[PDB]
Amino acid sequence: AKRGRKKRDRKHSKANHGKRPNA
Amino acid sequence: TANIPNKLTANVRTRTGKGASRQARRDGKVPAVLYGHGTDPQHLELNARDFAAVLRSHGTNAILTLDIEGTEQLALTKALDVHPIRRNIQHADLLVVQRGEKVTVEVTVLVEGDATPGTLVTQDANTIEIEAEALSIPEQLTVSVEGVEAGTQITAGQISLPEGVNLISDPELLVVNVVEAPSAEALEEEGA
Amino acid sequence: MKVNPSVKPICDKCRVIRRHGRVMVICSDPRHKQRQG
Amino acid sequence: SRIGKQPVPVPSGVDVTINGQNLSVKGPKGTLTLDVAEPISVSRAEDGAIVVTRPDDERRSRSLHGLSRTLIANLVTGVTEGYTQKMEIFGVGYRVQLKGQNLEFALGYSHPVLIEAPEGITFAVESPTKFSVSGIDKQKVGQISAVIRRLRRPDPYKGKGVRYEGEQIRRKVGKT
Amino acid sequence: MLIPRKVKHRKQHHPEQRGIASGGTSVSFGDYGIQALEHAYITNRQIESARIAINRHIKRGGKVWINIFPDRPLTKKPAETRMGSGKGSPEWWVANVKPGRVLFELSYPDEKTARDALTRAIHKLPIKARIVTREE
Amino acid sequence: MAKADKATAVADIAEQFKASTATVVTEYRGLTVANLAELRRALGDSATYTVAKNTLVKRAASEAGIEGLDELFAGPTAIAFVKGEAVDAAKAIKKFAKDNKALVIKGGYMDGKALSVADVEKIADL
Amino acid sequence: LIKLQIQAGQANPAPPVGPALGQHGVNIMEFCKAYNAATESQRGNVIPVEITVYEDRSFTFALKTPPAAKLLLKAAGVQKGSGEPHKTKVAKVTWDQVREIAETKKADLNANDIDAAAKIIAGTARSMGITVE
RNA sequence: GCCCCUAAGCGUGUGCUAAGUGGAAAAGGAUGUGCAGUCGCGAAGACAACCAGGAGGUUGGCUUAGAAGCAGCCACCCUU
RNA sequence: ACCUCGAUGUCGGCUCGUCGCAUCCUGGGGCUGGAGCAGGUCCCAAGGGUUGGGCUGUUCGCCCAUUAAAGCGGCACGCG
Ligand SMILES: [Mg+2]
Ligand SMILES: [Mg+2]
Ligand SMILES: [Mg+2]
Ligand SMILES: [Mg+2]
Ligand SMILES: [Mg+2]
Ligand SMILES: [Mg+2]
Ligand SMILES: [Mg+2]
Ligand SMILES: [Mg+2]
Ligand SMILES: [Mg+2]
Ligand SMILES: [Mg+2]
Ligand SMILES: [Mg+2]
Ligand SMILES: [Mg+2]
Ligand SMILES: [Mg+2]
Ligand SMILES: [Mg+2]
Ligand SMILES: [Mg+2]
Ligand SMILES: [Mg+2]
Ligand SMILES: [Mg+2]
Ligand SMILES: [Mg+2]
Ligand SMILES: [Mg+2]
Ligand SMILES: [Mg+2]
Ligand SMILES: [Mg+2]
Ligand SMILES: [Mg+2]
Ligand SMILES: [Mg+2]
Ligand SMILES: [Mg+2]
Ligand SMILES: [Mg+2]
Ligand SMILES: [Mg+2]
Ligand SMILES: [Mg+2]
Ligand SMILES: [Mg+2]
Ligand SMILES: [Mg+2]
Ligand SMILES: [Mg+2]
Ligand SMILES: [Mg+2]
Ligand SMILES: [Mg+2]
Ligand SMILES: [Mg+2]
Ligand SMILES: [Mg+2]
Ligand SMILES: [Mg+2]
Ligand SMILES: [Mg+2]
Ligand SMILES: [Mg+2]
Ligand SMILES: [Zn+2]
Repeated sequence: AKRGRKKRDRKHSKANHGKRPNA
Repeated sequence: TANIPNKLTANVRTRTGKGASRQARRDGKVPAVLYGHGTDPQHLELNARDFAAVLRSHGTNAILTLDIEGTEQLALTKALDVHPIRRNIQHADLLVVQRGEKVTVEVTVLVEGDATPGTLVTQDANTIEIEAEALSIPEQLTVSVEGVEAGTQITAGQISLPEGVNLISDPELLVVNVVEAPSAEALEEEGA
Repeated sequence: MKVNPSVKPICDKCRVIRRHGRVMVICSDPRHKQRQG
Repeated sequence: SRIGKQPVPVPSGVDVTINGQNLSVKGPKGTLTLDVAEPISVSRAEDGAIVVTRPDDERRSRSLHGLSRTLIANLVTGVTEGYTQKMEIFGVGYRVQLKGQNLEFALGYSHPVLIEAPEGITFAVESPTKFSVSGIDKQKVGQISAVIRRLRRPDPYKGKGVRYEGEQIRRKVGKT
Repeated sequence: MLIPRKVKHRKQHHPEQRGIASGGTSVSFGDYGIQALEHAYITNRQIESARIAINRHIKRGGKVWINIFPDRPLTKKPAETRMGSGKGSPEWWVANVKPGRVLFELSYPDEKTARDALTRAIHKLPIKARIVTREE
Repeated sequence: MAKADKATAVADIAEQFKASTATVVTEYRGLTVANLAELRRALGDSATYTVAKNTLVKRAASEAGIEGLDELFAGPTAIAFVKGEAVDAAKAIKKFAKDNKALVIKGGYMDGKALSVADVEKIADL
Repeated sequence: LIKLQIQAGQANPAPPVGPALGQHGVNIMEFCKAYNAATESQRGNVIPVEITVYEDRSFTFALKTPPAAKLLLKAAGVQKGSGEPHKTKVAKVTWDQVREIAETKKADLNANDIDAAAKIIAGTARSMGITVE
């Protein structure tokens, strides 16, 4: 589940503000 | 047995609210309110550290001498709103009191001494209500256990109550019950 | 020598240290030697 | 801390040399050199001592204080009295002899083994069971002693091998 | 196991698991207790294991109060089945726990043994808890 | 440990000295518990046997003119004391001193005056 | 420096005194001939002892203790007692016979009076789990 | 967002981190380190290291061969 | 039910490989209720090696004779 975790966590960047499409 | 009032400082809360209370609580201060027959609910910030220190030294039930901007008042802790988790005191209630004034209060009861070994002593009511003067309030009173016979109950009416204090609770409120220590084949037989 | 996530002083002759970045418990008893991993 | 707080005695026959943070000690047994840590300070107390002092109580200097103190003490004692280790053998047929300046062990291997004493270290057997290792350096004597000690597996059953002098091996007995 | 004798409705929604425990946050029956710090579903399996753990550790005489009851049923639809065809049949029981609620309470003479039995119980629970004493 | 028992024991030793005339002081380290049993068999029938901290009784040695034994705190002290005539305990100190030769007579305190280790046999025979 | 206790009707048994001495370089039957003199004074008492056998086979045994339950047998005639104390107050021992028995009980003690010895008798009996009367 | 790629700060002041943590994760383990809060003793000399001991009643009574203090029960006794 | 139904050929075997290590053998160890011989368990280690048959469509599996050993897996359950 590395791909899912690592895609899902890049929403927590400063430029995304804790949100991103498809979580 | 007069108890010397404890001397805190307090100052009138400029403006009220949850934001103001949170800020004051953040600066190491406790929001509180004076009331009583002083007929003026007066909103007072007081030092959190000193409040906790005096509550440690003299329990929940202790007279204070509040210095409100120079005016000198006698107060008694009525209630403390405390957080369930962070355990910090959030709010305090202060009845105004003066000498020679009976007041109803709740005093903790701490069982003292060792019991007879074959059985365990267990308290159901840790607090007993008493009527007593402002200065003569006992912060705690003891109940005797010294090698009781087989399991028996104890109620508020047979306690060595202090002088100048009066029981309020109905005398048949159980406080400490000696119950026989569960055997090996009795302890794990309850709970499912 | 155990290699487990949790290391504890099994007996009172054991003692816990940090050696080379690892928490270890070291005793005079060879059986109690034990480190984190 | 407290150990790093007292100065090191220097005897009336042993002369010291300080340059920069480097120093050397010279005595009857030989000579030695040593380097002292950076934040620590080393001073020649002319009243007969070498004072090691930490400027502050930060954990690094708090740590290097006693370290440097013990290094200087070991340097001086090694140059004055030297460092010697007594070490014994146990078992039947486990024997020790000499060959030149080297010391030879016959401990039940199908071949003999023998150790060449490196620089500043002199082996000296006093009995086929008892031998000693001596040197000007405390660390070298201990290291070569440990190297000797581990020429056999530990023996908790019969104890046979190379033990230290004052060492009490642990021993568990198999049921047969 | 702790099972209610009957519930009026046997298929409820999942208990809302937010907020701080408002009711039941004090130690009242015994002198030492285990007091929670995280939201969870404490099933009767966890409760039974923890109670047996405390009883095994103290093993002599002392009162254990399980002042939480598992009376809320979580259902589970049978395996290998697709979505749909209605809600499943209830097959485990739960207490809804908030951060703040005293879960287990103990009365025992000494201190260290009581603390150790309480932490032995804590290890069997799906949450972080702490040992809390009868006094402020 | 607090100042309370410090002071109470200071008073204890000071007051037990007051009513005793036989005062021979000694250093004893190195004799077994059963050996002290033998000594209190042979001496406890007349005396009491105590020890004092080399510091706590520095000021406990000031109420009388017992200021003269502060300078003999070199070696953990201990005293056997008889309340009667001074002549009793001096024999038993030698009786319990000969059997090891490792119990030293730290000195004496006679007529309320402090004396070295040499002059205990000077007065003990007399 | 050791101690032993021997029953008055046993013949060098292996359970109680098997490893009692063999590791200390002590004899057996010669120790029997030594310790029978002191065991057989009373003819009706099992005897304990403080044993001190020197490294070179010179046993120097001296009495230490009297037996406790076995002499309560002779004190009351009671056969034995229930192993669980503090509920059966079915045992009674008096003080005047203690004054009788002190002069054979005070022989090896370290007090300066009789209060201490009479009181340690009382304390031993109270430690058995009963009172003294 | 501002060392170079790559536009703009190897910005200033005070602190923290030694893990390349920053630049993934749980129950749980842990003398890492900084700060704050109380508590026990402590120059009448305490914690460590160093020595003399650690006794008399007295191997307390339980099923067994010995429970003696070190399987498993009953709990917390005097003399120096 | 997210791409593919104006076509992404579907099991096993063959040929040929390639990578991981969660190690089957060989190599280095710590603890043992490890005397030795031989083991048990954990740790480190991926360089090379890792058989031929009977039964069955077989994978799986059962067995036969060996072997230092006859490892487990990913690659469109690799490879038409
Ligand atoms: Mg997963
Ligand atoms: Mg979503
Ligand atoms: Mg474990
Ligand atoms: Mg809702
Ligand atoms: Mg509540
Ligand atoms: Mg409610
Ligand atoms: Mg847990
Ligand atoms: Mg580019
Ligand atoms: Mg640029
Ligand atoms: Mg910037
Ligand atoms: Mg710069
Ligand atoms: Mg910068
Ligand atoms: Mg900076
Ligand atoms: Mg990391
Ligand atoms: Mg990283
Ligand atoms: Mg993490
Ligand atoms: Mg922990
Ligand atoms: Mg920290
Ligand atoms: Mg036993
Ligand atoms: Mg859809
Ligand atoms: Mg498409
Ligand atoms: Mg298609
Ligand atoms: Mg096409
Ligand atoms: Mg095509
Ligand atoms: Mg196409
Ligand atoms: Mg391939
Ligand atoms: Mg590996
Ligand atoms: Mg491998
Ligand atoms: Mg191997
Ligand atoms: Mg191995
Ligand atoms: Mg290579
Ligand atoms: Mg076929
Ligand atoms: Mg493959
Ligand atoms: Mg395929
Ligand atoms: Mg494949
Ligand atoms: Mg194909
Ligand atoms: Mg084809
Ligand atoms: Zn250990």
